[PDB]
Amino acid sequence: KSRGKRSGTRYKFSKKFRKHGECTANKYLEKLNYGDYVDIVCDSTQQKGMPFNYYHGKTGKIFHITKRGVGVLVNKRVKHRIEQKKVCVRIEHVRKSRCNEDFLLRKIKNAELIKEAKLKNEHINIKRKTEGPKPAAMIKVPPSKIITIEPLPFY
Amino acid sequence: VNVPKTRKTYCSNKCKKHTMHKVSQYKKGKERLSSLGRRRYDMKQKGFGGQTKPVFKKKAKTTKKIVLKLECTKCKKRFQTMKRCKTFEMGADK
Amino acid sequence: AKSKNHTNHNQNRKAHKNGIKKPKKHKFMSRKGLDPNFFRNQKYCLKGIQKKKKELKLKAKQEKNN
RNA sequence: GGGUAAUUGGCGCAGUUGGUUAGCGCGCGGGUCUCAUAAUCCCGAGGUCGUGAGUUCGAUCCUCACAUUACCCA
RNA sequence: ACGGACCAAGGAGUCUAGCAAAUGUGCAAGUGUAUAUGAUUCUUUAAACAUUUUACGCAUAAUUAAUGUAAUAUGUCCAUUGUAGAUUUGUGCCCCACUUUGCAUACAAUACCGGUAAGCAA
RNA sequence: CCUAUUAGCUGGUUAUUUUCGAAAGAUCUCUCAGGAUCGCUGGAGUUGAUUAAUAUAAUUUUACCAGGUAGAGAUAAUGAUUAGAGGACAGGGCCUUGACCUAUUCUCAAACUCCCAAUAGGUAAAAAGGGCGAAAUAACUCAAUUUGUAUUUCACUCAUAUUAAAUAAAAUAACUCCAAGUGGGCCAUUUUUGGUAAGCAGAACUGGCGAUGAGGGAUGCUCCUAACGCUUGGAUAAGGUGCCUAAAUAUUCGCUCAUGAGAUCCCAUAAAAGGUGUUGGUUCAUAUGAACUAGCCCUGAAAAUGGAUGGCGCUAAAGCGGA
RNA sequence: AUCCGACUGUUUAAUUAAAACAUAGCAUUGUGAAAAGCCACAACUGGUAUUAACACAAUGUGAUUUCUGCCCAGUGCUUUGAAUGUCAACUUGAUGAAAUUCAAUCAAGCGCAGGUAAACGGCGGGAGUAACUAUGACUCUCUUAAGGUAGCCAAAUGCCUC
RNA sequence: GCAGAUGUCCAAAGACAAGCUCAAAGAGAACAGAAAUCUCUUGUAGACUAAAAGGGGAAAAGCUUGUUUGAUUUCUAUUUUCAGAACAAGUAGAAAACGUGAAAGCGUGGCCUAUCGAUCCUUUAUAUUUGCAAAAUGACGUAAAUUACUUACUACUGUGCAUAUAGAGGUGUCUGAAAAGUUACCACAGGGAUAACUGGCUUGUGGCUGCCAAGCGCUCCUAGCGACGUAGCUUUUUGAUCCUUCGAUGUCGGCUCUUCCUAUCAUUGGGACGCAGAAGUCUCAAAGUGUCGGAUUGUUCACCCGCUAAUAGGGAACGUGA
RNA sequence: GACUCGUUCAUACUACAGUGGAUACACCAGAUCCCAUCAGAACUCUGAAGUUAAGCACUGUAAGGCUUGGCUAGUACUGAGGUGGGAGACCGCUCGGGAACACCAGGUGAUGAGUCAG
Repeated sequence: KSRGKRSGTRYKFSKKFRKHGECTANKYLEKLNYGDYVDIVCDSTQQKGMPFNYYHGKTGKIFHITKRGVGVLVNKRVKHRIEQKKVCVRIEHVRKSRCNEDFLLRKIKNAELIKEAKLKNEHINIKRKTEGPKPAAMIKVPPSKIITIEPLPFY
Repeated sequence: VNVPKTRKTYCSNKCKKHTMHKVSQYKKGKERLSSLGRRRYDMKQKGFGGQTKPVFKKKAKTTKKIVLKLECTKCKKRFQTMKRCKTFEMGADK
Repeated sequence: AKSKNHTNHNQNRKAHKNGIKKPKKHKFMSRKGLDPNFFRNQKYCLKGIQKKKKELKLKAKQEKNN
């Protein structure tokens, strides 16, 4: 019967234990660029410039920057299709993401390795390994460490 | 709700300086007999047929929106709208 | 007559019958009302670079067309 | 909505520029026997604010306070 | 649960006005020849044919209540600018990579006209 | 006669075959038997593929995210909630009543949380892109016409021969237009609200039914196997192998005497309590006494047309539980 | 023997013949005539009426007997109004260049003040109290317009109720 | 469904800045007490923050003071309900002129989540914006010219009326009709989507059978009982639901008639008993035989009179209206 | 050794004792002017006579707490399958993933930039 703004956030928007008090005085100092990937986290110490109920935890990208506002583009599901949505949030709530730091590190490794690989004219399986079947080898174990197992009785 | 009678604010026309404004409470004012609605309705009401239009006869809510008329001391007027309330007066005791 | 007041059954299957549709993801996004006083400068930037490039184009065109 | 009277003692009452007045409710004195009663006095934002005028509750004026009427294109 | 004893015949998404869309056709910045006009047409002919150098509808230019106003702008018979994008001319008479043209369209950007704001304002 | 008045409602609405093929939601409605609307579908047409790619995927993985459900608690908060151990404000005759304080104890919370799963959720995994320097442009920013920002043009080049993880009858795509039906649902495992319960009322992820037959459950709208062009052979699924009834009185290993035995989930009831019936165990006592323990069986066990493991019947099973 | 109806009569053609109706009696109201009442009629006109309060019209109750108690606050109906609140057209007057805008009132009605219940209708609630007990002749109390009078009864009207 | 709440209130309870830090508990000090004022110690909110509840809040979002009205004009990008309509409520900005502090900043009402409303009509404001369909209303205003149908240049152009923009006047059935009952005289189209009757599934209530054993029974737990509690059958009452029929299944009771069930009232044969006998109580096997006449009442149900051997309980579409 | 501006935002906290005073912070002397009050207590301004007593720094507590690791425990729990068992409530099995509280052991920080002093 009731579907207000902050409906059903009795715990979600609640600040975690021993984390009360204003936002960290260094979160303002992060650097943002157009095209970066960002995460949206709804903090409650700040009140204005607040995200909405559904968007807590989602991701996106930066396409709009004002004196304090940040506009992020998000894919929100509705029944049969996905439609872009632009949400304007504030710096306190917004938070730099990690969804692309893995790929950035991979690109840096590629740049600093395949350069010398090409210099030597070597081909590598630069695709991610996804280790599957282990190889077959020989191992040692003395008979003094083999501890048998047997099912246990009842009590 | 009590409101100070004279305020300091912006003038939306003919001036661009924050000046004094006199605040009054808007009143509806008697409808003109020669107005187009009235004359058309009278023309409709001539002859038999009785009422030929609805009557807003539900009377649900118990208050009217409150509106302030601002007079710019230099010249001209302007409207302003406050949130609805039951009680309203001009410059009452502090 | 009592009427069922709500259901959400079969909705997901109906959604996936046509496949979850994706937005077209075009390249450029319009700047109709995004943070003016910056694109205000950017438009002059584009006009200036285009003017220089096109005036050099016309200079080359004239000096090659006699 | 208009239109009008009303709300001033505690009851009720009407008054209007050189004005707050009484019949009753209360006090005591004195008194004609026991009651009346002369008279002192308790009792007054003259419903509220502002305005007009050597001189006002009064004159002008708006706020709500009470009631039959009349329209309910409101 | 309701109609059906049986047989034969009749028995129901049609017609018109208007619009839109899809398709086919003619013509094409024009289109349609309307009422109507002329003819050795005048069984069939109540159809066909024909229409002296702006009649009209619909379209070519939009917009605002409205007096009305009305699409780069004379550097030049270039014809706004991008990202891809079909073709195209060639290099390595049949692929791909290199420069050349950039249809249509898609996503934008620019100008320019009306309108309303704002600044100026004879 | 107006008039063949109107009717959101009942009944009907005539030849084949092929191809594709649904919904019973959600918003609004003097709306609840209707309607408009998107959602699901068909037809039409266009751009892209036809180059084992790229877009793309009800997919998983690698990395990185967010939650507060079960669970766990009562000494961690709040609210409860049971007893004692010890200890310095009030009442009366050193004593008693309590309150109160320290550390313990018994048990809880859909509207409690210091903690926290599996499921389900999200994003990135390189070319219309990026990395690395110059040259221009601006009326933006900065103390900075050179601080940068963003843009354009040039450099240079980043796996591409399996393809920036895996795998993909991934281009059966993407878009646009026209339009019908639909807009009362129901059942099932699991979760769950009200009610004692209901083949009830109401929701949740998924599948079915409807819209659908084929083999089995004797029989059945939803159960199991499995989804259907027309024939010929082979071999199976579920399920059965005493006859009905196609196939084993098949083998082999134990239990069962029922004077109302027992014989498949949905599925068509059976309990608390017992048994000196019988089979096997465990714990103790000196092949004996007791106490337990679980399989079958017996009692508990009563309803009306005559009655049903489907019938017949079945005991060295054709019953039970296996191999 | 009781209830109902006073009686004779009439009625739901084809489900109800009665306790239903009507009747005689009782009582009320309007009405002095063509400038009245009640009614018909589109207008002219007409019936009551070839009539005249011992008459006409509209009513409720229904022999006879004895009765026919109280309330005009409610709603009705009606009686008087130059003091009177409210209230139309028109008219007058004012301003205005004109449309216009304004004030004023001896219309009716409603209000004001009365009357009327055989007009529609209404008719209380608590406590305390007497050489045994129980009740309450009475006392106090809240309140309405009066608070059920004469009478009558588990009646065809009382659920508790067999 | 559950626990509640809203159709308001506020020039401060709005904006900003600065200062301070709340409840509570103990300790102490004339009157002075469980509570009255002050001071100290401890003190992560146990108070306060307009309202209900849920979050947030400590050199503050609270308390005190100071200055003030950004509770302002106009316009975009968008989020929630979602048709991804709107309004509404917000969020982020922009062009203005401001307030605040020293600035950085902050301010588009209330620390956040609820506090509110279309068309048309009316009204009031704004406007170098307009018309009132052959014409004009400052004004013959200004420059020259004469006895006239003279010529150039003018932003300020009659009442009333319509517009354009902006608020407001309310449509609580709140995406918005102006609206009292009755049919026991009724009419029609429909509905098992929907009642009243069986039938059905469930057994709360009703009835019936149990389990345990504190006490009763002179002592004596189980002769007969059996509280406090606990497990089942039943469809013979009433219930709950609405799966079947509203193009009709003739809905109470009595009369009549047949069969069936057993939870046996009597009769048969036994067992037990707190049994001398008689009489009687409990009970096992047993449906073969039998379960009445009357007054009252429409009754079922019920209560009486009398005999009886006993006057047992029930079904079959509440058996049975061709 | 000491300070200033930070990050990490309890291993950094808190209670109780011990240690350390040349510049260092800090206590401290004062109120004419800037400045504030009921109060020079606080705030502001001017000073350096005395000072580790306190704060501050370090260390100690079978210190509480906090924080890692082990254990709780493959327990509670749960996704998929099942013509599995059980009258039911529930409980097995295959493929799967995986807790918490209490308990025990260890520890009480690290750190950037800049400066003074020797």
